[PDB]
Amino acid sequence: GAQVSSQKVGAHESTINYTTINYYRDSASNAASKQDFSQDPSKFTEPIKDVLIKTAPMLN
Amino acid sequence: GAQVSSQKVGAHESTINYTTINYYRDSASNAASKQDFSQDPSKFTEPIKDVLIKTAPMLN
Amino acid sequence: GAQVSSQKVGAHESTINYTTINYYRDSASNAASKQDFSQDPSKFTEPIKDVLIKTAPMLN
Amino acid sequence: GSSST
Amino acid sequence: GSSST
Amino acid sequence: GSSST
Amino acid sequence: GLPVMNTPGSNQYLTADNFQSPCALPEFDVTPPIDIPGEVKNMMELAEIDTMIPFDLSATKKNTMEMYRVRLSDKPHTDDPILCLSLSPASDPRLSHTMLGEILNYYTHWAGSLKFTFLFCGSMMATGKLLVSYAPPGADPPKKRKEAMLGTHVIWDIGLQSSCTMVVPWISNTTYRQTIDDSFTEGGYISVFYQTRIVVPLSTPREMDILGFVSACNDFSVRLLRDTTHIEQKA
Amino acid sequence: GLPVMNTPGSNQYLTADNFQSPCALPEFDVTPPIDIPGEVKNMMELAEIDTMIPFDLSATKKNTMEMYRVRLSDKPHTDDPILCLSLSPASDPRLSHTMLGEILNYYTHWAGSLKFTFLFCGSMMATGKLLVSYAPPGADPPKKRKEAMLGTHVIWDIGLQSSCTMVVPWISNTTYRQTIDDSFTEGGYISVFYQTRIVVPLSTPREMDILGFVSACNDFSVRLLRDTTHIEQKA
Amino acid sequence: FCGSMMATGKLLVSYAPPGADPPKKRKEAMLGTHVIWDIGLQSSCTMVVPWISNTTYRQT
Amino acid sequence: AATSRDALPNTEASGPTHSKEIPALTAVETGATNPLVPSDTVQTRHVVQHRSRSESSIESFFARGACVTIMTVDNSASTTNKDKLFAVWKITYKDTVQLRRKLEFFTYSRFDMELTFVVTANFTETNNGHALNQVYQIMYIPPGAPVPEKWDDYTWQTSSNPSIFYTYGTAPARISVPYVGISNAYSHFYDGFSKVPLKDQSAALGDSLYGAASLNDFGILAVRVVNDHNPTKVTSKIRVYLKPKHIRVWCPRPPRAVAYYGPGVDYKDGTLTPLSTKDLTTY
Amino acid sequence: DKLFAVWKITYKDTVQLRRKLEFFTYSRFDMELTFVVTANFTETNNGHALNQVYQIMYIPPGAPVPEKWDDYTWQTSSNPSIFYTYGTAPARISVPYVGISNAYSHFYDGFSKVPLKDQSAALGDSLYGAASLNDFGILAVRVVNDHNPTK
Amino acid sequence: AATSRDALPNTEASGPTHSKEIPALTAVETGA
Amino acid sequence: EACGYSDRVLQLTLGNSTITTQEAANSVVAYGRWPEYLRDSEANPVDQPTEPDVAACRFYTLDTVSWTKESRGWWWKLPDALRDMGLFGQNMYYHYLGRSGYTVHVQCNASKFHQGALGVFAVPEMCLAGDSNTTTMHTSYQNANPGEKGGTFTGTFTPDNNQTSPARRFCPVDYLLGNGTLLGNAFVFPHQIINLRTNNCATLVLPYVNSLSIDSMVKHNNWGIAILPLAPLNFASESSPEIPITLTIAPMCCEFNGLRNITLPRLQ
Ligand SMILES: CCCCCCCCCCCCC/C=C\[C@H](O)[C@H](N)CO
Ligand SMILES: CCCCCCCCCCCCC/C=C\[C@H](O)[C@H](N)CO
Ligand SMILES: *C(=O)CCCCCCCCCCCCC
Ligand SMILES: *C(=O)CCCCCCCCCCCCC
Ligand SMILES: *C(=O)CCCCCCCCCCCCC
Repeated sequence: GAQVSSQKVGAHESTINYTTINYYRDSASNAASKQDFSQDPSKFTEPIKDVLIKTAPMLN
Repeated sequence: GAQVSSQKVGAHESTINYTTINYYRDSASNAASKQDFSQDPSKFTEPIKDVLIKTAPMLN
Repeated sequence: GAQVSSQKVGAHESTINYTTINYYRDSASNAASKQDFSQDPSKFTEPIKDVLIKTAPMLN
Repeated sequence: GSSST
Repeated sequence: GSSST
Repeated sequence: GSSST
Repeated sequence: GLPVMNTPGSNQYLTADNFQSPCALPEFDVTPPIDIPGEVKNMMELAEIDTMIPFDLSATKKNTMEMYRVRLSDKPHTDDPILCLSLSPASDPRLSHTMLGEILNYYTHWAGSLKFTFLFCGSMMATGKLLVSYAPPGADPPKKRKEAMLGTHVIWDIGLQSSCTMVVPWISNTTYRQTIDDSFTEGGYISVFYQTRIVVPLSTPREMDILGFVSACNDFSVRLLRDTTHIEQKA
Repeated sequence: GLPVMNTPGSNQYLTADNFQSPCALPEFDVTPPIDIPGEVKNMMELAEIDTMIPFDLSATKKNTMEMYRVRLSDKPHTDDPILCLSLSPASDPRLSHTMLGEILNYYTHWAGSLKFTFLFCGSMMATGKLLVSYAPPGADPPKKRKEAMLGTHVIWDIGLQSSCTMVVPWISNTTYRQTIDDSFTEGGYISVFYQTRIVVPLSTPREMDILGFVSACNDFSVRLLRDTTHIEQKA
Repeated sequence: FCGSMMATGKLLVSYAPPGADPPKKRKEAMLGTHVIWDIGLQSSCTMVVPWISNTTYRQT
Repeated sequence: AATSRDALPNTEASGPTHSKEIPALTAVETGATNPLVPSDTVQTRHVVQHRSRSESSIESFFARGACVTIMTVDNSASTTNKDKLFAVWKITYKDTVQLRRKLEFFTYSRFDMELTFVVTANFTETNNGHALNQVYQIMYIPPGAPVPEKWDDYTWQTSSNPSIFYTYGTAPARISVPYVGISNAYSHFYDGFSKVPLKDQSAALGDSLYGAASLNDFGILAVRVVNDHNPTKVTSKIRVYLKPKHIRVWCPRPPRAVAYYGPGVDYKDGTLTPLSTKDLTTY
Repeated sequence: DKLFAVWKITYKDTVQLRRKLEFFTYSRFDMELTFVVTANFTETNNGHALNQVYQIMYIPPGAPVPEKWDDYTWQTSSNPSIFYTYGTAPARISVPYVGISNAYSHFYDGFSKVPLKDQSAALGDSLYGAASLNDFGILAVRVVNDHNPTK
Repeated sequence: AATSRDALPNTEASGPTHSKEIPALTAVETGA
Repeated sequence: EACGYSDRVLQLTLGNSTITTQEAANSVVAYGRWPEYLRDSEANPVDQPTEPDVAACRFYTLDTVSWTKESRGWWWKLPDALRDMGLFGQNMYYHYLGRSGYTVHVQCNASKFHQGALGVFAVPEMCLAGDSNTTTMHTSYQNANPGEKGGTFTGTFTPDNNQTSPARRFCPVDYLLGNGTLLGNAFVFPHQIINLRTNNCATLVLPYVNSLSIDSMVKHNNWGIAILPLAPLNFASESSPEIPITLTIAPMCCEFNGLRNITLPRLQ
């Protein structure tokens, strides 16, 4: 049940990895993976009904 | 001898798993798996000799 | 995710090995491997534009 | 070795 | 056994 | 699983 | 030794933990199970069994057999309530001590549909139509048939099928309700009224009892285990 | 038992650690998520939204609605600044309280390009050309159009497209700047000037406001998490 | 609209099918069939009174 | 598939321009922010961007334990006008301010809760008399379960409530809690009441606090020294640290700008001037 | 007041590591910090103390520095802190390469400000060889325990 | 094979009714 | 479009109602989510919902307010502002539970010689601050819920000192957005600006937003509409200009659960 993932290596001395094993039945007991996703800001930065083309006049 | 099972993941950050190894000879020493079964209430809720059809008159 | 490397065995009692597993996501948390490289001193000892041939006159 | 439930 | 991400 | 250097 | 680093939580005793521990009686010859009738696998099975409601907790009737009896009579039609009850299964005093209520007091949260079944115990010669109501929360609690009709209800015709069931469907804002009186997670109102009236012929008792029962439906669940307030140990 | 040897760090509690720990409520029935609108995945998404700058923090205008209003008028052309601001997004008082500024105060280091957008709020009949400038650090901060012209700038013609944006490109010696006033990691100078002048016809207001907004570009990032100075709890 | 180009305005044009108090305040008229007219370059605005009747034909 | 630790976009080289394309002109009335990058308004070089947003992911932004309360207990002889001190705390993140402000950048959240307990003790009186090592019981009492009235009453049996028996001088205690909300997310703001005031009802009877939903949202921690008392007095404090693991957040909000004044969004007179003096044309 | 300590992180307060690092002009490395903690009684009274817990808070440049052993900053919602228990193993944490440059400069032949002519001398002044004033921030340490009768 | 952590049954949509099927009428004397 | 279509000229039609505009600045869909009915996978009350469709999902026009040089700002809550609007209000008070999305259309025209700018913000859970410095969280239901008249912002915090009979109302200070956070940051909420030289309206399409799939509409407001003068009204050289502001709002995809007798709230 071991999970093997790669570290993003910052200062250096191939891919360096690290190992994780969950010891408990409840996912709440688990540490945070920090393997998170990003998304585009659009729902907050461009919430307009008609798609904005930045080279175009915003008002037409 | 490792046993690998899945967690039912509640709040989220594929299947997340956890590992279990028994360290002792006596099953009494083991933790509880919590991998339990359910059953129908019938032996307590419908203990009657003739099967009940709920749309039908209970007395006929 | 285990990493297996060889020891350089000094005093003796085949290759003897040792095992390493990274426990953390951040490479900064890792121990030092000591598996380091060497380089030639030239950039400090022979920084001259024209390659030196030691049997030859250094000035010609 | 390993059991998987 | 092992997962590799 | 295992790396061997 | 293998290099290890002690983390927070080390050496604590959490009463809810789930760890292995050494056996004090190694190789003990355990007695096998036998197939004893009545095995239970989940507390909600017990919640699904009908148990009887102590509806009439008046000063003289409470803590006596009388608290279970709801008295009806053959009086002329009225739009006034036979009974009024809050849908607070773990905390309303009439529900909290039923088997459902009791199990709910070991948990913090409940959810799902419920059902109330009434049993008519008058004579065979007694006839009648009653209205059983459930008003989801948020308005004036029903005190007249007029209001109670507008909510979830069953009109019960008394006859050979002695009993009648009204299902209180899960209708809630939150995904789980609290097992205490709480306005945010309030459940609303159960009430019973005369639809027509109880009618008897001569030589017949003019008054009788109905009995009421509550149980959970198959979509009913509880969570967050807790100690109950229904038992204590002073000194 | 397995031979083990306790290492330094054993039994400490680092508030930034990331370990497993026993669950106090085993087998709890968790409520599922629902698709709530507006989910955020990274604080820099909020940094990319335009929020309005409190440019005029004069003694009478600060902590009032007026601090957001930059007053222009139709006076004859001058080479004197409408406004002057330091590119210190987390510490200059006019930037530090914007949403960008606020998020930056939870981090020690920032990097990347920024953009300032100005909104003209005079009447339709009002016309004008302005010069918006960014002078990277190291020289005399611009106080006259003459100097500001020599740096990064946009000449804004006022018209139907109400607003105009000047991008402050990431131009720095260090790979990340500090989120405090620091000479080594100074960012330089934002300023705005009249290019021609505001011209209005008769029957028109001769004075008006422009509003300004700041937000981060897609190449913008922060690092080294820290507590902010923008909130406290005395006693 | 026959005012000058400089004149602006928003009007509400209403149709209330029969049977209630005839509208005398915007409050009532809003609740029926209506068009909110913004005055501008498109000089005119149309409200369609849809056929809404109990009988198949009305009397003249 | 773009991850939090991926590098941000490269700057692409760009040259002179003279066209009808107008990136720089825009209109904020629309409600949108102009998505510009430096190559839209200046000449750029090609840069290979290595920087990432890894440390500002929602998880990384919150991945720290924060103090949310300090509980005081003692181990003294209970005597007719004063009993042995045990502590009771209603679980909340609003008694302190720093974690509260971070959470309130958002309207709603989901997370697993990690609670760490740091325990410290001291002697309060001069006598040279000693104490032996204390064990502490931290009992979680969920809404509805009986709250202890005395340090030693029946509720400390904990047959169903989770308790931690912590030994003094050992590693700080730690437990995890799942997302336990009765809603699909935790509400950092609730614009409403828990009761509707009805007309046929008295005002008192229909009344409730603005912005409060369940009265006892999450229950109580009750802490006691399990030891019997010493001749000498020892006082202890239990500092509680909360970390939100496995977190999700929705609907961003402007951060708290003036001092907190209670559990709601209320503010106090005298605290309403966060901004300092600075002249418009002064750098 | 009760004494808490504040230290500006540096390798230049002692001499041996400084001399080794200074064989070179620039460096990159991950930092391992180990903390050894020792206590003693200072006055004669036979009165005792109970086991102390220490809080080592890292305050990065910009975060509020504590003015009192017990003020709001010790909440640490975002700053990393170590709660160390007396008599346990010495505490230890790691730090990545956190420099704002591509390498740490052991020597910086320059100033953090250019003195301009149109500016006063005071206004353009800065220390020779110093770059960021608070290069790496502060460690603030306190005894978390309330006080004993004995010191 | 149904486990303790399995989800409970879905509510199925259902419409108006007018029949001889009488779910609501019953008889608790039976013990059920 | 070469057939005339413009970002500035729109027609909106819901039920028996149409809005036209010739000076829009596009329209906003909050968080990019259009309103929807509650899906089976997210459902919670099991009874058949009531969905009034065109009977309630239509444009209702509130009482027009007036913008002047002294205006500090206005606020409304949803669904509260619509509680007395035709069959939407009826459906709302007859049921325990209700959910709804909205098209909010703010209207304000003037002339090419006027100037001024209104920030129009839709805030999820717009909790506002109270008038007391002796008590917190004490704004009464009646004062929290003005119905269609809405409330207003003030430039000054002024604490209620009558402790005998407290006012129990909000005291929402404009630069603090009425909630202790700075107005300049309100732009992270879905918004538009009515800048009189540019546009004469704002249109916000709001999804149902909540930590629940459905809730008590009578106890809880999901959205707040805050309108504040970002740049003040001005015209020619008149000392006292005035222009009207009208709100027209339409419920969208609303559904109700838990039918009983009608709620009769204590509103005064
Ligand atoms: C033995 C220790 C057990 C400790 C158990 C704690 C269980 C309770 C968890 C409480 C969850 C609190 C979440 C934070 C606050 C809420 O987000 C907001 N005020 C709104 O819901
Ligand atoms: C809870 C403990 C956290 C401790 C965090 C320490 C973070 C700061 C690391 C400082 C890096 C110092 C590097 C050494 C010095 C520099 O090389 C030179 N003076 C020039 O840059
Ligand atoms: C998957 O995990 C199979 C491999 C097992 C590797 C060794 C596990 C190390 C000890 C874990 C003990 C179990 C924790 C409850
Ligand atoms: C099955 O268990 C084969 C794999 C062994 C995995 C490593 C076991 C970890 C240490 C267990 C020690 C034995 C406990 C008595
Ligand atoms: C690669 O690592 C696969 C083999 C796993 C071997 C056992 C790992 C021993 C325990 C590591 C625990 C995880 C540390 C976070």
